[PDB]
Amino acid sequence: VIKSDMKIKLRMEGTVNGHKFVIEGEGEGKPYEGTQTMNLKVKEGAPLPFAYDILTTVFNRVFAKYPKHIPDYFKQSFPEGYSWERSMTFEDGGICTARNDITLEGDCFFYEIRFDGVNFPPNGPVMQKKTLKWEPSTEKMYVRDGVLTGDINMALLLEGGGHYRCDFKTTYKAKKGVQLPDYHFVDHCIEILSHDKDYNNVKLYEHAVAHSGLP
Amino acid sequence: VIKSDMKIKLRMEGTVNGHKFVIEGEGEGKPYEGTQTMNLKVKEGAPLPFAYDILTTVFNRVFAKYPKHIPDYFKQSFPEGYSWERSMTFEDGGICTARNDITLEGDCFFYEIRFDGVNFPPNGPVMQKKTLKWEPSTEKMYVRDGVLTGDINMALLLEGGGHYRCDFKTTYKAKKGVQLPDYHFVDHCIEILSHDKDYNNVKLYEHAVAHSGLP
Amino acid sequence: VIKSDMKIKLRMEGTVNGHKFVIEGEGEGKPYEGTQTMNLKVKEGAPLPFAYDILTTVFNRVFAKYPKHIPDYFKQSFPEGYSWERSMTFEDGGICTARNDITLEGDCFFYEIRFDGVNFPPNGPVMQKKTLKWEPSTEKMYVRDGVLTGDINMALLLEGGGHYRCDFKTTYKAKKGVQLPDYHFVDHCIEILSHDKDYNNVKLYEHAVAHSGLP
Amino acid sequence: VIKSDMKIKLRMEGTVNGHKFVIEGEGEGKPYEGTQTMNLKVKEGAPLPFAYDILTTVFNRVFAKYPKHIPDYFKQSFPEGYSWERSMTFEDGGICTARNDITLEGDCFFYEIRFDGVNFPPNGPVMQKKTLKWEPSTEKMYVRDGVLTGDINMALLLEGGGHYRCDFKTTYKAKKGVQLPDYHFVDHCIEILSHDKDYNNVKLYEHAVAHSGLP
Ligand SMILES: [Mg+2]
Ligand SMILES: [Mg+2]
Ligand SMILES: [Mg+2]
Ligand SMILES: [Mg+2]
Ligand SMILES: [Mg+2]
Ligand SMILES: [Mg+2]
Ligand SMILES: [Mg+2]
Ligand SMILES: [Mg+2]
Repeated sequence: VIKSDMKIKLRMEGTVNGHKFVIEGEGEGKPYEGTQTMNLKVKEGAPLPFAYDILTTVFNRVFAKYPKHIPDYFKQSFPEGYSWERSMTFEDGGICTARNDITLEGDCFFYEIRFDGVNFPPNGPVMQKKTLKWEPSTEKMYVRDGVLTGDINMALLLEGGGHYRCDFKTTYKAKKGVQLPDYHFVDHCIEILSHDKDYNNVKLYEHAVAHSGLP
Repeated sequence: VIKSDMKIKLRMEGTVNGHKFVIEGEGEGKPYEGTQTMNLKVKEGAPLPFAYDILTTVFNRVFAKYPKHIPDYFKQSFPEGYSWERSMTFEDGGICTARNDITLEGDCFFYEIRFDGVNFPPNGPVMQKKTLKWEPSTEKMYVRDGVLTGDINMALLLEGGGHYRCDFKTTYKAKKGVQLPDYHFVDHCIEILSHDKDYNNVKLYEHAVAHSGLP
Repeated sequence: VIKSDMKIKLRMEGTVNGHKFVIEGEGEGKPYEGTQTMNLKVKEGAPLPFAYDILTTVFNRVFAKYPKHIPDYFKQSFPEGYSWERSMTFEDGGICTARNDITLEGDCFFYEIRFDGVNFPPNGPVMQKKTLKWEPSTEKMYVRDGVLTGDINMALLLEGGGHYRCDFKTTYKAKKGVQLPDYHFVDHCIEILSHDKDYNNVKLYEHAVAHSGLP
Repeated sequence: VIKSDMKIKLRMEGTVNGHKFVIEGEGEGKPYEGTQTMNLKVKEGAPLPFAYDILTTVFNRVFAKYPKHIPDYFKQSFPEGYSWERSMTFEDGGICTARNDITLEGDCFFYEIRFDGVNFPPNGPVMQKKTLKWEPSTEKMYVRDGVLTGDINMALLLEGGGHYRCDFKTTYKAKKGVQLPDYHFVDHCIEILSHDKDYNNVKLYEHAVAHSGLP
């Protein structure tokens, strides 16, 4: 079902500040190593007039290395799979909502994604494309109403220094009964490995590892 | 351009808790009296599995009575028109994003609307359809970055008593240069006048009046 | 008990950005007209290194004109009286907490107030004393857990234009059983009538009127 | 200056839900190991009518193990020292503000602490003393306006299961010039080791370690 090497295909449809776009992706990862890489292409709405980094964490917690002592909500959910929904609340009032419905056929995951962003200041770092990268982060995972919730204090590093803060809340919903984990953490690191001038073509990497804190 | 009687046509496409839907509407209003009525029909995704009230304030501040001493951002923007974007932050973590692009042809306004909702608790009043109505409200309007922003403390009255709080932030963007108003308020009252069992058919009314506070 | 003319005495002890202070006040108001005036004097910590306006709304909803159709939580609570607690959440991360225990002896109200402010940016309008006034506002009043809660979208007008947003949540607790009101509003307007150079001496006025919205 | 073994003395004055109290503490820690233990005694306001856990993280990032590659803001600030201010924003609307002014004499740290809590629901876990412990956490540390800010997604584990979420923002201010760190993390774990029936006497432990994320 979930093998050492898996492929990924995705389509994202979205609107940010009223600008409509479609992004398609293909990639590969190692679910048990917690690593993955994706090649993304803008199919409609090029050139994007906003910072590409707001999209990157929307482009699957299957790709997270879970130790034996923490139930793995995500890997347990397949073959049936799971979906997630997310809000991204930025410190200057920008708010994004996103969702991913993740299905599995053979060795390929398919992602149906929707992304919407509103209320970004026109002179802020998102609409002025002044972001460099997301910093690494630690997601706090806990069960609430029988499903799994993840909260994250995120930060974008900005051109010229300084950070731009965003708070993530993701709800994750398994499509079958699975053993629920106790409170735990997932450390993440996401990076754009390469892109062309207007980010019409982007190569993206993530590494993620689950853990129980200090210790 | 904006006459004493105007017609309204709209299409809303949206997703709430992963449930996809399309709603079309036709209505009429009196821009200078600040009143309007709309007939809405669910075209795809019936029956809606969530509280219809979360949608109602997305179904145009042209329909607000502005006194002579407050510049009317909305009426001034036509014929070119305006668009708005909104976030709706509910007290139990549910978040909606919405947008409306408002165009005018002859005596008919046309609304292109997108609505997305995420992170609603499955036993909350929205997914359990336990809301009765929005209470009246007062929107705080102020200019920020050369465009108009409206903040609102909203509340849904619940079955069995009690309120469910939501905070609105709307940004309004004119498609041409207009005279900007000083800080002011818009009082609103929105009501569902009638509906059928699953809200496949709904008649909706709003009254709105701008003012400068106490006095 | 609560007469057409009432006197007010107060002492505020507080800390903002680590700066300790004491302010004493004496004033008078007309509870049934919804108006009041106060003379305030800094007794310790002069000169205050922050914008005086953050304090003003802490210096009693007895002074609000309630119409016959809305139960008056505040006037009903006396002679025993009531206390309130408030949070003030500013858009740049500054947060204040405040409380007032309001007692009545004869024709004089006595206020025991505590005020604490934290996390104000050193180059923000509060620590740079760049605020001009609070705009008028409308408080949303509703019952939650058998006591009364008030939420307010507030805004300070800034030197050189622009607004600085703050969100108030106040809980009001009667010291005896009183008839609880349905959802309603209180319009407010607060103004500094005069002050000396470092605001060691300030004369302050408020007008407040309760109402049920549109209508 | 900061030695392998240091002593700690503190006094906290505070008010929660209008209840006034004083807590004094004495303890010891190992700054370079990131560990510390404290004995706390209620001196005024016993028995506390609220969950003791809301106080525990207010009872000094000197006690955090910093690796060689991350500048240590806290240890660098002495002998002059530093102060911090914090807001604690709970998911049910409860808000606390706190501050600590940390001075050093010989081998003993002295803490002057103020704590204020407001707007806790009377049937919530704080006023009903239904909390068991804080979960471990990871603080996100970043420089903003030349001083250090820490944000934390915190959670209290509740009696009968479930979590109660709180968001911390702490600002840390050195009393002299120090080398500023790049974005980093501090993992924490705080535990009550023992207490008597009404928590008049409490023994508290914390372990904290700084790091740069994944890796
Ligand atoms: Mg936008
Ligand atoms: Mg969020
Ligand atoms: Mg939902
Ligand atoms: Mg909002
Ligand atoms: Mg401060
Ligand atoms: Mg607040
Ligand atoms: Mg309280
Ligand atoms: Mg906070």
